[PDB]
Amino acid sequence: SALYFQNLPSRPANKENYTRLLLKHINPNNKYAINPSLPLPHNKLLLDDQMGLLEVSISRSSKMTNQAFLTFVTQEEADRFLEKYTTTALKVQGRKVRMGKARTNSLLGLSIEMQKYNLDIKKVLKARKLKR
Amino acid sequence: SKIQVAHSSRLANLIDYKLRVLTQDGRVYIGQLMAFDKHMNLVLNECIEERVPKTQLDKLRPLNIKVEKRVLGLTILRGEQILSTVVEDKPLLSKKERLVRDKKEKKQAQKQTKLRKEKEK
RNA sequence: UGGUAUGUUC
RNA sequence: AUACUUACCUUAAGAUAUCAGAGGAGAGUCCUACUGAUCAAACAUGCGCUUCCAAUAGUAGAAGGACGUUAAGCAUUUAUCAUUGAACUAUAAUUGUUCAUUGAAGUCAUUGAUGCAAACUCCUUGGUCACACACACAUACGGCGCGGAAGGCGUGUUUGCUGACGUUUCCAUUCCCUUGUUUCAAUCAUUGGUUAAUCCCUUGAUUCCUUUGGGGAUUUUUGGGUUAAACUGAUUUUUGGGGCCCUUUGUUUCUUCUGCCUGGAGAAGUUUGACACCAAAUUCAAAUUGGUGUUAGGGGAGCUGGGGCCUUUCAAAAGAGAGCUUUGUAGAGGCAUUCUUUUUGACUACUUUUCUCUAGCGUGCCAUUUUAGUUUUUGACGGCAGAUUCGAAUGAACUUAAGUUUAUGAUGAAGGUAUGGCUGUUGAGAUUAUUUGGUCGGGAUUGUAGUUUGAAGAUGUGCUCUUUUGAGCAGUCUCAACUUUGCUCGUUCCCGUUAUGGGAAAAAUUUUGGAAGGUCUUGGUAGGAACGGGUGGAUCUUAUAAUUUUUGAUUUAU
Repeated sequence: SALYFQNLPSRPANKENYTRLLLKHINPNNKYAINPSLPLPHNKLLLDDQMGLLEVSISRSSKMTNQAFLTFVTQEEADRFLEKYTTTALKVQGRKVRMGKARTNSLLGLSIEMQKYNLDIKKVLKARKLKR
Repeated sequence: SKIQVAHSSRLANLIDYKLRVLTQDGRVYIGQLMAFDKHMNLVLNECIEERVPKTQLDKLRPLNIKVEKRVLGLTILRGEQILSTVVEDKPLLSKKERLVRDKKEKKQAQKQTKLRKEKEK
């Protein structure tokens, strides 16, 4: 259950500050967005935000500096997201974002669906083939 | 406030910084220092003095706090009735620009001394 | 061994 | 501006980081371009470090405010006391109610003050940057672009607070282009490379002549030389086109002059100088005096400081040769010997009792051999199924073509290929039998026998100490250094010889420091070094722990 967010702001140098910024710009007056200096909980393979928004995922790779991904609880929260916005540009720092359903879901999505670990081993083997 | 005040700086190095100096009353003065002395008497450019009322103090005791701000401009505050000073905001121009400005001031002062030596002859 | 300021004449 | 009178005053000191050692000066003090360590400052420099740097694929938004509006928003709270008169509740300096004379100050503010809450508008700040509108991640995110702002850590150089004046019979001493940028196209000139003609030196090859050797031509094969017909990279003169900017608001803001939107320009100068402006009395203008501010930005050649990589050379440390049997020397360390008696403490064996894996064979336990079984491996390999594919090379089918499937399918590569599995081979991990072996008595109680220490005798070679069974040295044992003789293993080379020895390097190679060269990146480029101060500003100590900050009457409590 991963969503590809495109045309996002490029360079905040810290990752958790961009996480606070994104959880502030999804919904105002959030519990974790109104109070800074709060330790961000990590979810390994805990609900972090309302409207099913579980966590985000960014990277510093040079090919996708702008765009990033987000993951939810299930497909119903993503359908509620796209039924609540319904082709409407949600506002961030200066620009208009665009959301879509990614062609490959998150690894945390695999952790949710398979526990209702082989794909992590396949990704390690693909990384071993690419680094050779 | 993510300013990252210098870790080994003193009052000669904190000059022209937008200080937020606290007093014994709590009447916080915000402004740029431009001079000090042995008794820590601070001149303050574009200074504002902020307080909290007595009715707001009940809400402050364990949110929004409506502070009372008065504008003093360029004042000169004594070092007796002050408690602590911090650095709130960085100045406009940077360290390299202040270095170039100080080199221009040194060259202008040397030119003024050469003009005084020329007028003395 | 001196400094600051002021008033006249050239 | 000179000359003179008058009014006030004529100065708190000492010092410039700390610790240890050596030397000098007549316990104490001073100095060392004296040595090691810590700390501070400055300049460079690097740490896959820490935080931030605003859409333009729109008409937004982040931070701080409004001493801005709606807003006289909504909900609450106050707007003086005393004497007396006509009634009066009444412990007050008649407090309370209605009216008044008089007496002292008498915040304005009630459109006031506090709390609450939303919307709109406007100000200051930025990289409003270079590529792309992209399928990454449990070791949670390729932080491996050009920078800027703030900070941390680490390394190198200089100095021990810093700046002006004078002297040095001290060193020093550069320039060039540009004053909107970038891109594309056309033309001249220059430099570097490739192809052939007039060609030339050497050479692989071809052909002809001639005396073994050589000469003529081609391949200008190979490298170089002359010239420039053709091609390519870079710079420059001019023109034209496209994109952006002109807020540069005094239309580039270094200055002056001319001049500009059918354009973006031209000329001159630049730190003992020049430019612009303010203030004044001299009764227009003009001139004089005192001050203020500017003299800039980018790129390039030369020089220099520093950071990183590679190469050459020197010095040092391991490798180097080591391990062993024999001799001499001598260093260190430990104690010399044996029997008997007593059984002081210990150890072994045997006797009695109790308890324990089963009191004993076997069973069981321990090692592990993979000989075998069971089991496991993000184990590996190969293949099957989704299509096993790809180097779309070729053939065939569906098909205009593309694309799909299949073969030539091991000719080479991708573990299998799966985001479900499976097949077979191999090793390793655990268990049991076995190739096999060890083990089957231990703990508590009682007494005896044997060995050694506590003690007594006889002893054992001599010196020192000593009451002595006595302690140290010659004595003896063990180990390390030199030294020699042969064996074995061994880095490289040679030789007897490829068993193995002999000789040499006592090497190839790794690290550190120093000398030199090349490449990548950054800063600076006109002042610097020494000395002198009845020099100036900073830092420390004492006056100064007493009314002026800094050695306390600001947690509002009896």
